[PDB]
Amino acid sequence: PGSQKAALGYNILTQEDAQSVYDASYYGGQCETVYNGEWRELRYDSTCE
Amino acid sequence: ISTIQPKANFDAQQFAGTWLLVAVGSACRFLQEQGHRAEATTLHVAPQGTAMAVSTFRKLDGICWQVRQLYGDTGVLGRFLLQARDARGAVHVVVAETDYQSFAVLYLERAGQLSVKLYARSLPVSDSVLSGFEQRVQEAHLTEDQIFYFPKYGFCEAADQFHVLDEV
Repeated sequence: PGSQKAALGYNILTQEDAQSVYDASYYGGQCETVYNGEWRELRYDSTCE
Repeated sequence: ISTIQPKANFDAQQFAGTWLLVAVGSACRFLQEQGHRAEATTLHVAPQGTAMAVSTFRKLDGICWQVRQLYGDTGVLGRFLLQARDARGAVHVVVAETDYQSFAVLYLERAGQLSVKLYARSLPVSDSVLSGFEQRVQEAHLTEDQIFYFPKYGFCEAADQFHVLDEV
């Protein structure tokens, strides 16, 4: 999530993002994965405790 | 599996207020697996129309936590649903039995996975009530080996602003 902004072009004259330069979604058939260190989200299960 | 009969003419306003969890009967693994640190829990309960708000309070590693949930009514008195908030699936609820000032036995079930929980207004529970709970368990086809108790002490109230799950 939020990888798409790194794909965008940049206008130094305005400090604004342009259209996409990089493909944000092409994987080249690789399944290469990044560990999200903040994955821990609390849940509760009232059917248990 | 069936929706058993609730408390006759369930009075949400009388059932309102503070309940302490005492014991749980369930086939749920995580009461028997890792059955240690069955940390004490309590509810604040309020009517919100026919639905009810509930604040479960708990400790977690000594950090006090509050989970707020709406028990949506089924359109039927004493019968409620909890929403599939995290795709957990909805949980059916029945106020099977209560003395509003003393004790409650609540039925909860999801996907045929069934639990019954005994709450009290009080540290003690009448052994006749506890015995009734045992038979409730047997009638639910649960074993005595699936009954688990919670400690007498260490209930928490008023979890911090940062320790409220607020699932709703």
